[PDB]
Amino acid sequence: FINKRIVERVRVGQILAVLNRRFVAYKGKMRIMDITQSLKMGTKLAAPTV
Amino acid sequence: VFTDEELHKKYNSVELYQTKGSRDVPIKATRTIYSINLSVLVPQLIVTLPLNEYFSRVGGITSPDYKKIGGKVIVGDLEAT
Repeated sequence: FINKRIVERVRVGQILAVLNRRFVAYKGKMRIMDITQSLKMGTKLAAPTV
Repeated sequence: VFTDEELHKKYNSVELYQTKGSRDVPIKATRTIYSINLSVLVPQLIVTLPLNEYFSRVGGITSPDYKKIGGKVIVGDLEAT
C-alpha cells in the first residue's frame, strides 16, 4: 500500500489533465549571465612611498 | 680623439671601417667582442654615465607593484664579490 497516484489508467481525453503547473519562462531575445565571479574584480590601491 | 671633422666622418666605407675582435670562453664556443672607435664612444660615455654607476650597487627590492626600476634590474661585476 502506497498512497501515491503513480500509475492510473485514464481516457485519452484526460491526457492533458495534468496541465496545472505555472511555468515562468524567459524571452529568447534577452540574455542571462552569471556574475557570481564578478564580485572579485578589483585592484588594490598601493600606498605612496618615498 | 675628439675633432669636429673626426666626429662627422662615417664608417660605412670600404676605405675606413670598424674591426671586430674575439675572446674565448670556458666550455662554450668562442663569442665575439666588438671594438668601437674611441672617437664615437665618448658621445656614448657622456650620456650613459648615470646608468653605469646607478645599477652598480648590489642591494635592491624586487616587487612588481613597486614603482621603482633600479631594484628589479642588476648588472654584476667581473669577479663575484
